[PDB]
Amino acid sequence: NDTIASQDTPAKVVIKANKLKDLKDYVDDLKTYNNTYSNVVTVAGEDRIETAIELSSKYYNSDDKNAITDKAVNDIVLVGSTSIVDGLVASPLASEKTAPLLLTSKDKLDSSVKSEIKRVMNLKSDTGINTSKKVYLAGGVNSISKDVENELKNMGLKVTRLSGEDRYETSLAIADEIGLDNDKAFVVGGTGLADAMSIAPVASQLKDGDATPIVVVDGKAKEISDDAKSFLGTSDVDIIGGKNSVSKEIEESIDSATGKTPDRISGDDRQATNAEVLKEDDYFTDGEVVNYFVAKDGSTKEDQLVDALAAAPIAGRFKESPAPIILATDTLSSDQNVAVSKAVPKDGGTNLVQVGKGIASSVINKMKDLLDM
Amino acid sequence: NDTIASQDTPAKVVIKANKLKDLKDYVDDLKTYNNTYSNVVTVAGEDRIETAIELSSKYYNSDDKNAITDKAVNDIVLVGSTSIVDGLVASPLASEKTAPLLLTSKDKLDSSVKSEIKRVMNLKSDTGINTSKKVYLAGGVNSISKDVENELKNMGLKVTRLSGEDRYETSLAIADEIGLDNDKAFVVGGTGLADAMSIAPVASQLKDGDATPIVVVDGKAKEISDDAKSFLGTSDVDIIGGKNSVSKEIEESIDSATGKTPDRISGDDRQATNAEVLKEDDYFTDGEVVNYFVAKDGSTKEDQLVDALAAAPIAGRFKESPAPIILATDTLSSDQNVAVSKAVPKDGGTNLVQVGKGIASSVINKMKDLLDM
Amino acid sequence: ATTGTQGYTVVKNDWKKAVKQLQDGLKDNSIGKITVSFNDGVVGEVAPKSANKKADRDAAAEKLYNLVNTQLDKLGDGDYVDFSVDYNLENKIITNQADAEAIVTKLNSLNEKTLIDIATKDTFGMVSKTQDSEGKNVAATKALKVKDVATFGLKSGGSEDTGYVVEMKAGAVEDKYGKVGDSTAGIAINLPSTGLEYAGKGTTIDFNKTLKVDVTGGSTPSAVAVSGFVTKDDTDLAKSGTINVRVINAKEESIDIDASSYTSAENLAKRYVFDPDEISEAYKAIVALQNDGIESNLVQLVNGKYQVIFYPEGKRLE
Amino acid sequence: ATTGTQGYTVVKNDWKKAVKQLQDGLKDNSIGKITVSFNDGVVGEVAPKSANKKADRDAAAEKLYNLVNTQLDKLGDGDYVDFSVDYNLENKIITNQADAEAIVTKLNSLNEKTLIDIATKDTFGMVSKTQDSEGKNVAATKALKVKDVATFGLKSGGSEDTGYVVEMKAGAVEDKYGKVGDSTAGIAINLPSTGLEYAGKGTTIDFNKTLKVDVTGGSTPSAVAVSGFVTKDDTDLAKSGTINVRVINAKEESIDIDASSYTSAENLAKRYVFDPDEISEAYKAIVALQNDGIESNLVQLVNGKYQVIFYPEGKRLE
Repeated sequence: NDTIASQDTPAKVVIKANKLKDLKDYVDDLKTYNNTYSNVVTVAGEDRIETAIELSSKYYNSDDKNAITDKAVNDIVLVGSTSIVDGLVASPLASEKTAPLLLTSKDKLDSSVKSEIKRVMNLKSDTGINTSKKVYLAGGVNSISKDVENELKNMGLKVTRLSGEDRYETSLAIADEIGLDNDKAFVVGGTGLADAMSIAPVASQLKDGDATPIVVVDGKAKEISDDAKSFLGTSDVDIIGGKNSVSKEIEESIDSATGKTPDRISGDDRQATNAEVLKEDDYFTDGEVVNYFVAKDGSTKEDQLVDALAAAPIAGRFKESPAPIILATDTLSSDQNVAVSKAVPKDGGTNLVQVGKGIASSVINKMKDLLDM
Repeated sequence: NDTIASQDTPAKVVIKANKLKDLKDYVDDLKTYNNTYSNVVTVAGEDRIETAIELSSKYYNSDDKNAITDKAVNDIVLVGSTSIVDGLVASPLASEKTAPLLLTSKDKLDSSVKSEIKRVMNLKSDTGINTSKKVYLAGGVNSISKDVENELKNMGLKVTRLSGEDRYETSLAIADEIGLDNDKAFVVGGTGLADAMSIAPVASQLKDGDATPIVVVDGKAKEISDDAKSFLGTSDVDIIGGKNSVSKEIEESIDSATGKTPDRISGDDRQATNAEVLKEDDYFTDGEVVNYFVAKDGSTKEDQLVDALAAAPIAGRFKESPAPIILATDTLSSDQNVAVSKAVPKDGGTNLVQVGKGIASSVINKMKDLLDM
Repeated sequence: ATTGTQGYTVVKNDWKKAVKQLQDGLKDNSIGKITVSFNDGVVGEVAPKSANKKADRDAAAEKLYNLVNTQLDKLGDGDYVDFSVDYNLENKIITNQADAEAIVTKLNSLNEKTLIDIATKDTFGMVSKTQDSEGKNVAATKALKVKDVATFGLKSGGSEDTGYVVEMKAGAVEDKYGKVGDSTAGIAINLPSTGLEYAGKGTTIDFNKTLKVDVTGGSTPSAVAVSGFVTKDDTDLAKSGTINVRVINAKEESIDIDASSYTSAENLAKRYVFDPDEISEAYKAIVALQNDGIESNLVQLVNGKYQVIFYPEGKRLE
Repeated sequence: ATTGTQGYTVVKNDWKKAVKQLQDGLKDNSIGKITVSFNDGVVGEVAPKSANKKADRDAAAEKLYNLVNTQLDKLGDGDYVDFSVDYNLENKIITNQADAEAIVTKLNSLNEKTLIDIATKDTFGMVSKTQDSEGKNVAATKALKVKDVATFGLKSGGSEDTGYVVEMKAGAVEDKYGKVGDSTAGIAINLPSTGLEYAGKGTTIDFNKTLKVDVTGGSTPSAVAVSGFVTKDDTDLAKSGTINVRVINAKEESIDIDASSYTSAENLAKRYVFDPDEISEAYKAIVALQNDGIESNLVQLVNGKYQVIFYPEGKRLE
């Protein structure tokens, strides 16, 4: 007429009530508050560089509940902290290579970043540097200078730079390093920064082990490049962004090259396009999206989307249910509100990760409301 | 799991409670407030004459539960409204003869009293006034004038006057009419007005059918009268009042005459003597006196004890549990407080009758407290 | 009906739902006959021609409503309607296959209730049919729950005419009762051989008594038994007999002592005058129930609350 | 013995009352053995050498107290005492003449409880032994109460060794069971021939079942019987078996939801972290008890209130 209690218990809680319904309600609220007190985390530093380091220390070579990997890594993906354009498609690379996406100042490797590199890769004097310890620089010299590349080389690491003359060839360099073994690829326009960040988590979803590559294409050209065509081969393609980001001409070009009809995920703006990525069934299943990330949208300044870039690999590999990234600085769009409402189960969300500073409180409060948190 | 209710019931009261103890307490309070809202009656008019009439209409030729008689009466006991001294021992007479004790102005029979006489005796033109319709005047001409006696005679009633030159001879005239048939009598002092009123209810107790007579004796004389001696014969006597009312000389005098040792019920004052009458086992049983009367004590004016005089016959015959009269104008004595506490059962009193107007509220509140009312 | 007797007293505002309970009672066969009385005089009898046919039970329920609806809806001050209800809770059936399945689910919600725990060296409980190689009792795989002992479901030959009847089928248990490491062979558990059917038998399944274990013998137990369906009457009156329902032209005063504002027993005494014997008998049944645990018809556990019923004489003066 | 099992969890402050109940349990023979454990290790066995002798039962109770009083009174954080109590509520005798008379008074407080009401033309009840001049049943003088079926008092020959044993003696009744104006002869009231002894038999008398009527026949009755003593266990546990009591070094937090100030379920969550399974199983037993009639060992009516028991993991951070 009681149960036998644990010896370490601080108290014997006897909850009594005159009305079985008032007991029921008390025990129901108790269940709710007990379970509820745990899952809304912020990951941010004073700088965007610190935010990326916070992301690496929390998700790579980490014992954290949602870490992408718990062991030391063999690969880093490094991006110029200012240059969002160059590192734009680097998220799925970071996902498939099991590598943190770090940000560095263009001219000097930040001591904070160097320390995180040694920490996350476990670099030491007593250990041999075989040809497998690698650092990928996603961008040209105007994003990550030669000085920084040499500093990584100086510590004793293989340093490969995934770059080209522009964002397009830079994207293929990155996409080439990534698989394309599931007969599937993503395509984004040169100016579709927020779109690439919207799909970055999805690309970063390992599907039967491999990430899906993202290729940036000249959205106002008559045809995509021969390199894009060769890379894409005979695969299925999903275009992210409207006609102002990737023209109708480019869609046909992809069709003709692959022999397969490409898909299109897009809205009238960046927040709408982000909402659409969430609504798409191939990327997320209705009533099965419990995990969510939030990052700034780039409305105030475009380079502030690096928080999403660094967060996307993690969102793609998050637990056993991939998470999207909701792009919102000061306010959530009505479309994002509806998309999350249809994506989340009737029971609500189980994880919410705010990435970076300057995201207004209304945004987090609203996300908590939609996710019943 | 419910009862079948009366059709005339204004409501279905369903009393529910989660804790059976709170139900128990609610039903217990309900029982208490339900039962307690009913038995504390005042019997008073604007005059002492009206108070006696109110007493007659309530207790004689009345359907009231504590009425001395329910039918028309054959005997009246009339007393001078100012002269308490003359009618002093008339209460047991009124009790045994089944007669109301009325008050009248000395010179003119009050119209209200005349009306009550015709009412209580049922006097009419179509009916013969047989030799049994009687009016006893308890007092001489200076208490009830000849004019008033003749006005009663003019109606066609037999009028017998029980009187003498003083209170003593007047008392024997009254005691003789009562008759000493139980080998028992009561004795009080000439100034023991309050004492006569204290015992009046007791004398008025019919024991084996008969009331017990009360005799007033000269309390400061060396011996009681030959008439008192002759009347008392060989009977048991109970003296009421202290040595200042009936001296030790008079107690011995009674002893010598009767051959039996007289009892004495007394205190240091009138309220104490009243308390003692209640405490006496022959008159009342401990934990068995539930019925009580209250009247003024005569401290402010002696003649105000006429209310007790008129109430005493009633108190003596009240139901089947005789009632005392508590004498108190402005305050109950500490002795009265104790006496009532020991007389009343642990469960409290069942009837409280206030007689007259100028009794302070403190007195009644105190009686209700002592009786748990 | 006669004032003061055992039976239900419905107020005018709830006449429709009370009559619905009688109609439901005729429909489900709890009720074999209803003799109706307007005020003190008998005016009609409602009874299905053949209890076996649905239509006859529905016809009886319609005639009941038609007879009493104006009398009840237009009930004046001092008027009342009495229903003498010949019932036999043993004949009550479930007329809706959805309601029968609702009772099967009521029973299935007990499936996981543990009746006997697994045995230990310290504590008696469930042990295996066969002893180990050394002749000692070994613990059973699972505790004895309700899912072990009986299965539930509606009976095969059910219909709206005969009724759907929830049925329990005694299971089989190879496991026995004892202590682990003990040499005496485990005791056979007697399963339900009676009370295998429940037609919603003018009763509700008493879960304190239904499917309950009774161990006999102590230090060396000698017998274990498990009861079948044991019902409790939805009215405490008896499983068969006649009950009286009375509708009156009175207002319902629900006095919940747990409420924030309710008629204080003082203000209740000030507003109405109550029968002293009605109060005192209810009080005695409450005291006996409180101090000694003694149950009575006068005071009853209904919806997690102990209740008493009072029908005051009238309103108080002033 | 084991965390999470059915049994009592006494807090340190009530160790004395609980141990007094086990002592009383040994004295009255409810308890045949108590295996005592300090933390996880067995340290002693308490058992009367011979159950028929008083001295042996008292020796067992004194040994119990002596063994556990310092361990319980000086119980440190993380420490506990487990009692595995082999009982047989059926072997309980009432070994104190004061306790026996306390139970006889409990039984005597039932004497005025009506078992069967007087019969009417409508309702079955108590009728007279002989029919009227026309061969019809006439109502009985009085209702059938418990005073009419049995008398109570401690057994003659009783002693502290063999025990005082509160005893029922079946009375005699000439009155029978039927309807008034019916020609069929009244049915004999079968009086208690078993369950005549009750020593507070490791239990409390179930008044819902003790001295209760069992009508057989439905719409047409054919037999009526009255039960003797039917008990309900001092514990929710069965009439024979073993109970686990555990004392812990924890403070008792009485959370009464009906109180003016109590720990809100929110602030309770804020002060302690609770085992999710402890909460959800309790919640499921509440839901089942609310929606169906289902009683469970997890949720219990104790002192007019539904209770759940929680043993949180520890305090919450910040």
